[PDB]
Amino acid sequence: VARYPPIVASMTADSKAARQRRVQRWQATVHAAPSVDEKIRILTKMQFKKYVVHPQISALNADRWYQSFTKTVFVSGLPPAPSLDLAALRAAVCDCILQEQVYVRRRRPRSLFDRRQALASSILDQVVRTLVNLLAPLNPVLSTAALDCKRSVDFYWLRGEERIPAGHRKGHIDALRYQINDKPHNQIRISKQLPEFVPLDYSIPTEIPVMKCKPDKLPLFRRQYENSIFTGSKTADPCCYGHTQFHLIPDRLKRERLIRQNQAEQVEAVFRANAIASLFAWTGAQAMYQGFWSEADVTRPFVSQAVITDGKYFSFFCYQLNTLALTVQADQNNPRKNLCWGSQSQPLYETVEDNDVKGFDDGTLLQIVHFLLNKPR
Amino acid sequence: ARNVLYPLYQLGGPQLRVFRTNFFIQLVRPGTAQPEDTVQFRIPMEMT
Amino acid sequence: FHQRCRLLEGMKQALWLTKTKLIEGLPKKVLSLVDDPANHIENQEQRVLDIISHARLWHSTEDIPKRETYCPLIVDSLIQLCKSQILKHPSLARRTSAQNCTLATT
Amino acid sequence: RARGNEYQPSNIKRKHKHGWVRRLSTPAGVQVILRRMLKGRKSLSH
RNA sequence: UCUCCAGGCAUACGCGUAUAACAACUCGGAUAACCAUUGUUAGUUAAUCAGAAUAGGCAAUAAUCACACUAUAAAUCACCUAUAACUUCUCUGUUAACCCAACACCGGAAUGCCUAAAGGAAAGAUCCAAAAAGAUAAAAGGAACUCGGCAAACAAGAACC
RNA sequence: GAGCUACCUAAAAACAAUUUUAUGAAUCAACUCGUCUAUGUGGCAAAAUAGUGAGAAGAUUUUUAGGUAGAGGUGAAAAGCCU
Ligand SMILES: [Mg+2]
Ligand SMILES: [Mg+2]
Ligand SMILES: [Mg+2]
Ligand SMILES: [Mg+2]
Ligand SMILES: [Mg+2]
Ligand SMILES: [Mg+2]
Ligand SMILES: [Mg+2]
Ligand SMILES: [Mg+2]
Ligand SMILES: [Mg+2]
Ligand SMILES: [Mg+2]
Ligand SMILES: [Mg+2]
Ligand SMILES: [Mg+2]
Ligand SMILES: [Mg+2]
Ligand SMILES: [Mg+2]
Ligand SMILES: [Mg+2]
Ligand SMILES: [Mg+2]
Ligand SMILES: [Mg+2]
Ligand SMILES: [Mg+2]
Ligand SMILES: [Mg+2]
Ligand SMILES: [Mg+2]
Ligand SMILES: [Mg+2]
Ligand SMILES: [Mg+2]
Ligand SMILES: [Mg+2]
Ligand SMILES: [Mg+2]
Repeated sequence: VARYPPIVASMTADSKAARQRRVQRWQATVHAAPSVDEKIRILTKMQFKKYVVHPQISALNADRWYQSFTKTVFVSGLPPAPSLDLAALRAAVCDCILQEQVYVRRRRPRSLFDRRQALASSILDQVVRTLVNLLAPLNPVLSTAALDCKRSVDFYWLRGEERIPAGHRKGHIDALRYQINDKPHNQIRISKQLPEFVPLDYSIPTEIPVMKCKPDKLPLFRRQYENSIFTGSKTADPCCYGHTQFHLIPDRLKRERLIRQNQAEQVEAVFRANAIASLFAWTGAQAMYQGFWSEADVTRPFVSQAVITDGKYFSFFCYQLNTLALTVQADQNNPRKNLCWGSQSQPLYETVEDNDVKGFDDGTLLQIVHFLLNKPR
Repeated sequence: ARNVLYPLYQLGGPQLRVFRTNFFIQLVRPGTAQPEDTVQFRIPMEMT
Repeated sequence: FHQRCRLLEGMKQALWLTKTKLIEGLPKKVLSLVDDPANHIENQEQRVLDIISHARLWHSTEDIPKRETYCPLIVDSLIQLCKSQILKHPSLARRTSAQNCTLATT
Repeated sequence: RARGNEYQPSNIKRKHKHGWVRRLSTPAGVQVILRRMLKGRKSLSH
């Protein structure tokens, strides 16, 4: 019965093993932290130079790069799989579109470049409000929901490690920090968690793209500002889960402008990049509110939806936050990968003349209604 | 073109055509690692 | 007369310009509408407190949001709460709103 | 205290005080330039 | 891997290749290893970070969690009326252990966040001499020292001119 | 020549905890200063270091740009400052 001392590395020694043990000490404080707000504070109290991810970004193939930063696999299509007043919903949607362009006056904008963008923003804003009310009788969950316009959704996570290339810290191990600071045009937050689109740990043949180069090759720069994990509302908010996000593509990224710049393939890549970035940030922030963080992988998958439009076209994406353990230490033997499903863009209405909206397609309206009606079990 | 005069443009002016160009460029092997699509060039400082 | 215009005499000057007589208090017809408990919303007191708390503290990452962001939020939130009564009254579907409209008369 | 660090470099301060436009403002400054051109100086001003 | 120390990462002003790899071993580092040195080759990628139309009319009511509460030192373009124009992505900053002090100077240097998760090494090998410098401990006594309780103290209390 | 320094104009920034109260009040950091002793003395330093001390919501400190020039400037007057 020899009570040997434990075979572990020293705490205060200047060695990699000793450093790792000190890291475990810090993580212990998070594990024993009483409340979620204290958990977040301890995690993000220290600010280091971090990549700033932009959900709406013009960089080529940003969608593929964003998957690696998030470990999200994009599967084309919808997730694997009552009575509706289409006359009222169809008429109401036309009223918002027509009322805005043909009717209403405001003060004609000063800048000659944001007029169409300003017009596009208002139709999206009004249409959402009406649909939420018009779909409320069919689904009572929306009544308990909270509707926010142009609120901020943030998420800061660590993924990957690098050796500092130059300077006095040459060769010191440095984690790769990424952040997403987003202002989705419209979002719906509900108290109850939405149902899962697929069982947790579901395996798929498709694999995350692996990028040979560093994140700096596609324009992506680093700054040191406050790290924030924000779901659009503080922790005290009773409504902490998410239902759906509405995003508007900026004018520069619209279909016609990309064609002239010769990046025709990026017409749909722009949609994918925003969907992956924003939904992960929103779902990722939600997990932290429930207390899950990188070391403590999420037990119950978090699911949220988003709809992305350029003003006329619409594309809808579904997301699932299988894992937050996206770090070299915590990703050593993690077989769980986040899953995202997306659909191609569809034109809601071809164009408007006189008092009639030409080329209105019901299919786009039906898909929006289906997303709004999804409810917790 | 470089070391030459560009006509001043005012509303309604014609399009500017440079028939013979002074800008000469050279392609270089990247110093760092670059994406397969990315290509590096060294160009005259007055080129946009 | 425009937004920034401030009348020195307040209400009295406004009464003269529009040729109107002032009655203190809301009309009895409007007041009696909410006296009926049937119009009372579920968890009305609690939901209003959340909106006030959301309006002033929880909406922005900052510590003390400025009035440029919580006077619109409070009014917008309440209207999106009063507009939840469509379930009781389907007739409320016959209205829509606008923003920053232009009204003028001579 | 410890002297020797009077020079607290500022490019805006430097160019305003001993710059080209500053020197040309006055004839007394232009005559500073004129002498420097006579001597053969590499730099006539800042 | 072990032992120990405890201002660190960005920004601005500034500096101007001191950044990074390779190759040299003349010079520089106050000595070596190694390079901060020499030569050659490279480098810092932004519509978001940062920097760079006209003529009139008219504003009594701070801030401080702005509610209460008072005070005194009395306190940050907008909105309208008309005219003119009707769909855009160029340019420049971005490296480093860095700056002011003849120096790889125990000195000077503003703001943000955090206090070790970040950043570092007091001893080239020896040896135990005097003198000198610093730290700690004291039998008995307790200012008898001294120009003076200077310095130090298990004290840091009281009154006076 | 006012990038040091004396003064001023403009645009700005910093001040934790504790007790008083409602303040050129108190304890004491950051920060500003520089009473005393010691070391140093071609020194780390052409004025520093180690201790010990004074102020620390104010006549406060600090940052940025500008102004005052030698028969002069500035000066809570030391004939003090003005590279
Ligand atoms: Mg370390
Ligand atoms: Mg000098
Ligand atoms: Mg100075
Ligand atoms: Mg080097
Ligand atoms: Mg070598
Ligand atoms: Mg030396
Ligand atoms: Mg070299
Ligand atoms: Mg910018
Ligand atoms: Mg830098
Ligand atoms: Mg040593
Ligand atoms: Mg020794
Ligand atoms: Mg002793
Ligand atoms: Mg003794
Ligand atoms: Mg005596
Ligand atoms: Mg004494
Ligand atoms: Mg000055
Ligand atoms: Mg004075
Ligand atoms: Mg205080
Ligand atoms: Mg003094
Ligand atoms: Mg004191
Ligand atoms: Mg005192
Ligand atoms: Mg005081
Ligand atoms: Mg005298
Ligand atoms: Mg002198």
